[PDB]
Amino acid sequence: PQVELFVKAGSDGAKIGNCPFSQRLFMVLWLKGVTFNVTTVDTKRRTETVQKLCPGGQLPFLLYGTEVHTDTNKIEEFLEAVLCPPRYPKLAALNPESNTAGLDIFAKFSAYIKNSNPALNDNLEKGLLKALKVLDNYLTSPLPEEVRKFLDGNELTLADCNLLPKLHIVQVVCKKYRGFTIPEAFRGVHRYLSNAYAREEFASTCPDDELIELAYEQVAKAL
Repeated sequence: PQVELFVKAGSDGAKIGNCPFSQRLFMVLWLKGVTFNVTTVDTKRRTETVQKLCPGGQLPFLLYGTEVHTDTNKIEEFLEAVLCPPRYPKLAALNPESNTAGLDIFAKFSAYIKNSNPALNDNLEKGLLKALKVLDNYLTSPLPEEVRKFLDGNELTLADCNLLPKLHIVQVVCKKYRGFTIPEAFRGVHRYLSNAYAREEFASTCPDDELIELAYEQVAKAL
């Protein structure tokens, strides 16, 4: 059953654009081991064929055989279910908590980078740091095997596929527009990212820095 993921086209209208939802799904298909294609979509020049497949224009979406699936949480719940052992690994996390550690980081990041207000900047900065801190604590707090590279153990899971693309954007945009870096004293967070960038599943599905940045340029205002 041919699998095809349709994603955000970058600036030239051809290559892979900035979007943590497309990367997340790219990462899952990769981890699933299935054969699949990725097809970029310029939303300001949509092909005839895409309007037929996906009238609503939602992106990303998944052509599974003849079925169209929209909404990133659904597309992933669908893949995890239908691409399943023995032929394909189960990717879901075993600890419910892996699925929520850090979930708040992105929202605090967005609030922080969109803010033009100099007076609020230290609250927002500090908000982001505490959220990173909670993640750092979940990452160093031993999981129910004890006598670890990623959120839920030593294998990449759905939880990482969701969190990693968002973390990447956070790092890359905060560096560029705010001179902000994740403190080195979050060792748990920094081994996690070192381990993540060492895996091609994550490394190879990252949009280039220059694309991540360009996309947040209108939004990210100086103080």
